[PDB]
Amino acid sequence: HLPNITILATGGTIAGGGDSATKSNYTVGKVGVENLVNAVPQLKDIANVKGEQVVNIGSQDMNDNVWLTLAKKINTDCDKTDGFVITHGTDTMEETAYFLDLTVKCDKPVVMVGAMRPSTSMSADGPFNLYNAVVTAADKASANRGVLVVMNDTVLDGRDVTMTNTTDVATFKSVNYGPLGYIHNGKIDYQRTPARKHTSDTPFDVSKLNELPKVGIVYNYANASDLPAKALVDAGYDGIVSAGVGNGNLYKSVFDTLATAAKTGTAVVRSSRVPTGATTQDAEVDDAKYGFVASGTLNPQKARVLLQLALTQTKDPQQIQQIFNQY
Amino acid sequence: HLPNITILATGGTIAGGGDSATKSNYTVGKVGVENLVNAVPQLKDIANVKGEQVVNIGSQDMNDNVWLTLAKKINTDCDKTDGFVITHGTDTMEETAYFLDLTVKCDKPVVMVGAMRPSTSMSADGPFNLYNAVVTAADKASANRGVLVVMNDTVLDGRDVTMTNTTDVATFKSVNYGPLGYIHNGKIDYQRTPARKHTSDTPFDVSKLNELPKVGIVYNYANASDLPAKALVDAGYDGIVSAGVGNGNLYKSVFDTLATAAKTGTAVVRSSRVPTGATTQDAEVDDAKYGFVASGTLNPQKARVLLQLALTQTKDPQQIQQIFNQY
Amino acid sequence: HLPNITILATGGTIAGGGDSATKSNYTVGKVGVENLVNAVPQLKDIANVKGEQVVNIGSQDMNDNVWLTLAKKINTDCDKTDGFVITHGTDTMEETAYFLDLTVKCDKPVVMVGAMRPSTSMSADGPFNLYNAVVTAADKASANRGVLVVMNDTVLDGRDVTMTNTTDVATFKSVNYGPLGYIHNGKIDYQRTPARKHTSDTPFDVSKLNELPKVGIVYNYANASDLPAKALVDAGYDGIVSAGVGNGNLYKSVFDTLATAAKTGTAVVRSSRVPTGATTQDAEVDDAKYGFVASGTLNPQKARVLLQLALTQTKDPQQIQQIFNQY
Amino acid sequence: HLPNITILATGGTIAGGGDSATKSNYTVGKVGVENLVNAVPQLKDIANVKGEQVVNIGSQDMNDNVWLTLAKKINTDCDKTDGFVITHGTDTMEETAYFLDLTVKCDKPVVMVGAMRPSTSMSADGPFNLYNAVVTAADKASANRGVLVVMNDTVLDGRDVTMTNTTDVATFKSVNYGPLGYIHNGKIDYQRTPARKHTSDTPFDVSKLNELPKVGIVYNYANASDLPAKALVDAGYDGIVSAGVGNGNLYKSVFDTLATAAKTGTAVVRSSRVPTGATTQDAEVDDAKYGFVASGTLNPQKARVLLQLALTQTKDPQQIQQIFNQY
Ligand SMILES: N[C@@H](CC(=O)O)C(=O)O
Ligand SMILES: N[C@@H](CC(=O)O)C(=O)O
Repeated sequence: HLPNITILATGGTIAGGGDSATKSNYTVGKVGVENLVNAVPQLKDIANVKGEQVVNIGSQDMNDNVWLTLAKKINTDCDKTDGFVITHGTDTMEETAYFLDLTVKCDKPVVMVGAMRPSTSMSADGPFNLYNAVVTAADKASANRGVLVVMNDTVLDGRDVTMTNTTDVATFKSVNYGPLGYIHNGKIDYQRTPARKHTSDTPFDVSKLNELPKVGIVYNYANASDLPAKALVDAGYDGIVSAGVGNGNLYKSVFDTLATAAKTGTAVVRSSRVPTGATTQDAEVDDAKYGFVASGTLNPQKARVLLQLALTQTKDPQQIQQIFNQY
Repeated sequence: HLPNITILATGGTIAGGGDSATKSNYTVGKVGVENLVNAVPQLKDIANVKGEQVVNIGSQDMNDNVWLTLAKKINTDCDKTDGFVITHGTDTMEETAYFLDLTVKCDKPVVMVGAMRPSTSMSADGPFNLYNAVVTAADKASANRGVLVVMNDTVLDGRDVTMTNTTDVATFKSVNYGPLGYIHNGKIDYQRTPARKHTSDTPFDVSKLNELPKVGIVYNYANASDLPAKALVDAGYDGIVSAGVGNGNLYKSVFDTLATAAKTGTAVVRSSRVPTGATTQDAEVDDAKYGFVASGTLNPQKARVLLQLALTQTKDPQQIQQIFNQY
Repeated sequence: HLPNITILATGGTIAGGGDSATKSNYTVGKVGVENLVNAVPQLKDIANVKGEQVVNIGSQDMNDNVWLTLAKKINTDCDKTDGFVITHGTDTMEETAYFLDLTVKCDKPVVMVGAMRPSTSMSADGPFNLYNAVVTAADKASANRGVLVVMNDTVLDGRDVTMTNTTDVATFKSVNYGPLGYIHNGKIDYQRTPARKHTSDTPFDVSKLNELPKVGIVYNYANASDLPAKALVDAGYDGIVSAGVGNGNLYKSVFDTLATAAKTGTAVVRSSRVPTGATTQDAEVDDAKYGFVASGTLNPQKARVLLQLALTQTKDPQQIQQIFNQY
Repeated sequence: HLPNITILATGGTIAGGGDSATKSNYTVGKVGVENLVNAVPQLKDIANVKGEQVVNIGSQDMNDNVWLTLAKKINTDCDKTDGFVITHGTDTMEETAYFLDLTVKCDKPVVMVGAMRPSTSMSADGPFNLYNAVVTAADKASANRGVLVVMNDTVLDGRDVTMTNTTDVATFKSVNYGPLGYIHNGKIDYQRTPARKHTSDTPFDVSKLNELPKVGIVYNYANASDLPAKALVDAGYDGIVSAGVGNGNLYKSVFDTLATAAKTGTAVVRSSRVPTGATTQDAEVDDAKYGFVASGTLNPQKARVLLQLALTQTKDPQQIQQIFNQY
């Protein structure tokens, strides 16, 4: 009758609690996986669920080590289950989802979910999000779509999905290309699938890696200090992502530091602090002249994911641009 | 019998050009204020326009010296004109508009305007933008609303307005509280005004300042380096704004560096990389314990503006939090 | 000492139920106001609540009689309570809210609330919505803002608020002018108030009315039948609202019928089926010539509310247009 | 070595003019196809353009006869050109686009385009809109995606695309599933394609039809008259689409009239006035019990298109539901 679904838990508000149902204060990742699952008894109606705790952190402390652990656990356990759900904080779910989207080689459903309200709160969103994530992970139509995020009755691809609001339960949106499908009464009408290459159609293989190249992010604004970019350069960072103003534009002092870094081997990706649309070529910056790479619709944090992985294969800026055009 | 409107030009793509109407490439600041005005002769039908070129730069290079020049100029010439229009780049127009919103003591109309397509482009947006900006600055109903941005037939308050898309003509949106008015056929239906204190209702007086407090911005993401934050501390920054994940949260190592900076005198404001919603008190971070200030709906670059101005009066976190609750 | 808040219950999904927490099927009309109050014991911490069941219906069956009951009851009982919450279906909440916004003379807080998920749903939104609505009604800052809708942690004015999505908990938005305030941890930051005249600043007085003028709505689209329009004219309707295409345009057949209906004393308002933006004058329809009124930002169902009240005082198109310009 | 592109002109503002650059008044369908092409000399860099005038109307007067003309012309001429662009009014572009999406059996690019500003107006959108539409028609990657709409640098599928704002140049959005691609510097990065069946994958064949089944639309609101519904049933309409309240709900007297109509043969689809989201099954309305069909994400004007074409083939409500599940 029912699919075997593995829940890999990482913490987040979905496993987090406070002293009151009406007070906003909470602490993240106190609740273990077994307690989350038992708190939604209806999951037994749609899946045989096995829970495993990988870590128990707030996703604001998410890191490369947890990413390597998840990618390897999924790639190892692919043939032992029918699909995966990862419980995770909201704050960096959009980064973990895109990392997994590029490094998981299982094309069974892999679904991430979180909660914007603590499990102890009035009208807690976590129970029904988990229910719907398992509905998604259990649906054979979810296979081959890449890694997914299921939040607020919506299935979102891992590349485009991002947090649009600090607090709203409806915060996760695919702000450039839209969602893949909507969940109603336990059924999904998929109308889209991401054309960017994911999972088994990428060359990225972290099976034998215990660390990732070092990539930092710098912000642009009026009168922006070069000290952030200089500090990453002085530490020998492999790459730097610019959170540019407008269409990936650089403050004078930041342009100058990043131009000199790119000349000496630092991979430099222009992204934007602006929440939708592409950082394009052919605007005000001659990328080929400086050795810069344009991020396209990848926001800074998503550009960092792809750049880190691109640096596992190449330091050539032409080849990194080709990777930013395909993944 | 028409109003006297002064145009203060600072450059931007509105004044910019490329070598083809169809290709996207361009350079800012190729067109001076007199050519810009003369190219829109319909302005003569609604105002008597005088143009002064204040600077000629891309707004990616906007800085404190241009802010101080603009505030002092508008404050000095308030009694000589009926209204102001400031032509500016799009990329940091939301920063400049908020600075002027807090330091301009002239409650006559002050309206900022730019363009997403260069002046040479097919279907250039600059002309009708500039026209709508003068309509707005000529409308007696625009006075006392604080500094405004006029873009795509819409009147936006300087505090909430932000660039939502890298390339779209419709990019400027007041994403939290909505616009003030819509322009149709040179008439505005104003249904809103900003409740936060602006212009003559703020204590910020830059009339005798030649420099502003040093405030930098650090980005949060998975595995974030503390190095950028350490570099700003080590340089003696007066303040640091954090572009937090989710509801203004910080990666572990950034948290530890900013907690220590706040303890030892650095002003620290938690904002969010998330494009809409407040960074709130009473969530995961005990602000009162660390001496941190929560930015509310101010995005990192806007939080920087207010923190620079707060630091001209106080270094006390309870008093900076009061400022972030009123302006 | 906690404020006295009266809940006037009308039914809705918030008082709706189905057979299962996970199945989407539900019914309304079954569940009493004391059950909603019991789902939210935390109410006792913020107010002295008294519940009255006025009717128990799905708001898809909302009607003139319920509106008149509600306005008269709020106006009679104003000096007996400190604020009102109205529990109501989602589907026509934007119509009731605007009727009450025009007809209520009580300037104490009047807050409507519903739920997008039935009370029986996993992660039901009704409990926290109702809590936040009582917060809003208890907030002295909520007085003098007109009639409010509180949904998904957001305070929305009764004029601009509309249901944007069929199923999403985040459906309610003030799509043209934006919300008034956001609610976090039981506190509101109000940054806006509606400039259009409401409540005690309107001349609409239904205290002695037992019915309202008959006003119907016709839809425009390719090849539209004039029959719906001709049926309302033939039944001697007092007014017709057109849900126009684009900027309130009319299919040729519908134009002809409405042009005739206006000449024989039917009031005709052009609104739009487009969900945001004004139906303007000075576009493709000469309203003055035909005796039509342009709805501005009022959508068809909101235009019907103001037209019905306009017709309690005048049948003159110029006077109705002025009313559509002020309320 | 350029593609041959045929422009089929139907009228619209994009061919429309007013008495000034600066007043909003205009009349639609003045200029001819040859004047439109000559305004955009740049088209010669990207295509060999041939224009034909099919009609010269405001799209507010679009009708079944124009739709049958357009479908047959495209189907006959498919082998004579590399791609089609259709110039059209904005108001009903979303209807013609979906009709052609179901009935066109040419899988070469078919692209619709319009303009929200008059050709004579300052910063007219029409010229760069046509340029971009010809870019899209000439892109071999546009084939096999169904009939497209190109507006504001965006490629939108003919099923989801809708006019979201009355006046904004950015009005056209695919509000449920998002755009297919974005156009920058005359290039398109496609990242999506519609999964719903279109063009050569639909059984709809209009090649021999001179008429379409009669399908009318009724609007729901508080106190809705049943008289529009009764007028269509008395005229012996083949189908009726309900613009329902919320999730496709009906006012009681409309429900009763349409339940009776459905039992006696009339095909009834529940759609929604709400601008986004699906009208679902398994909510408050037992569709199978009344013989009703749920429209899904199809809005009322889009639901009419598909119900007209379904009625060319079947009047069985079960089979019509299957059609609403597949196209
Ligand atoms: N800070 C928490 C927030 C939550 O999950 O809503 C996290 O990302 O783990
Ligand atoms: N009424 C015009 C509107 C426009 O095209 O902007 C039309 O659809 O023909």
